[PDB]
Amino acid sequence: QAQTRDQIVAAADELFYRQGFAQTSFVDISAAVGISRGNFYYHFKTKDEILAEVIRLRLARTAQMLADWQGTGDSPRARIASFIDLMIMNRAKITRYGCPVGSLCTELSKLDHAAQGQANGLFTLFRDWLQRQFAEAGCTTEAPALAMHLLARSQGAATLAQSFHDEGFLRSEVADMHRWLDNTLPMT
Amino acid sequence: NAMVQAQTRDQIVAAADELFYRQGFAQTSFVDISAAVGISRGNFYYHFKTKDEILAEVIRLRLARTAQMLADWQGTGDSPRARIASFIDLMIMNRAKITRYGCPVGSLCTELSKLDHAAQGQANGLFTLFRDWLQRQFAEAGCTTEAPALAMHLLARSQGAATLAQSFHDEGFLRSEVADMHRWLDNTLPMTT
Repeated sequence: QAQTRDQIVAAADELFYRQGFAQTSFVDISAAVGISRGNFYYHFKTKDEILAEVIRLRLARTAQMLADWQGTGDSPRARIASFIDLMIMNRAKITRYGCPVGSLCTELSKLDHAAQGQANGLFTLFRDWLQRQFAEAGCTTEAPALAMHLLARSQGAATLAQSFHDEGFLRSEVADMHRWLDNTLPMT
Repeated sequence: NAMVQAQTRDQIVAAADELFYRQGFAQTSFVDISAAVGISRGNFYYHFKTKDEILAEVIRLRLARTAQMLADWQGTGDSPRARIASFIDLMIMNRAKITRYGCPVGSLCTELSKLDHAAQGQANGLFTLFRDWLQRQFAEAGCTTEAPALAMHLLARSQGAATLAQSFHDEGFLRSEVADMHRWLDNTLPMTT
């Protein structure tokens, strides 16, 4: 009953991504890890409380991940194709469950939830990072709008992808993404 | 009632159509809808008995309101270009509503998907009304071969704009995207006067 708070945040994260936030319950979450009514209520009291920590968690899964992209990638366009190809990477989960960030922010946005701002920082995250890549890659002056555009590109791809249950399209789209990203960058 | 219960149903379906979009499907309760029609717990259940029943007709009403909206984009249209334009500019016109509640079409679709709900493919027929239409406007414009491919990317472009504009609450980004789509189209459409 100490650091195992971090453990229930894990299960609620997966649950919120796979199930949606409003439709996941304590029973759901408490069953995942394995706890009773009192063993659970200890660490947690309200759903919104659990959601706070997952959004914290997610922001780590997202900047640290965005690290490994800066890592493996040894150039600008490299570190940014790491983003466009995460979609190819998680094509199965995206076509069934949608984008983790998008599906969360749009859900929180509809509900009119207090935390939409916190959730949207995962978008802000990716954004500021693609904004550095663009800077470093060739168009420092246009980086901001190219950030918002591509970010948007990917969400439209994941959106029709999930709804049409169409993994192919995700591929169609990521091709268009790459091609467009050609007529964009400079040679280095 | 007589032929009028026909329009008593509509009254619940009409009411629900608005809430579903403003609140979410899951979120919208029977009490939300009866309160909104202001009728006996009596009359309501005569017409409808589950949330699922109500959603089924709310989607048929949408599929109806939709294909009829796509009609005005053909009667007032005279050029496939003119008639694709209609599809980009709904975002500008509805920028406000889209900025707050999202694309009416994509928002329901991702909820039903995330909900693993049964009305999924049905809500998706809304997307197909957009797709197939854009397809024949692209063709009639002289992009026949590629018409099914451009319709979906154009469709995609709208959902990207709507998702980020909603998440960020930013009509400015919605505005920047639409204008960018209009340039997209023109630069993709082989011309003809």
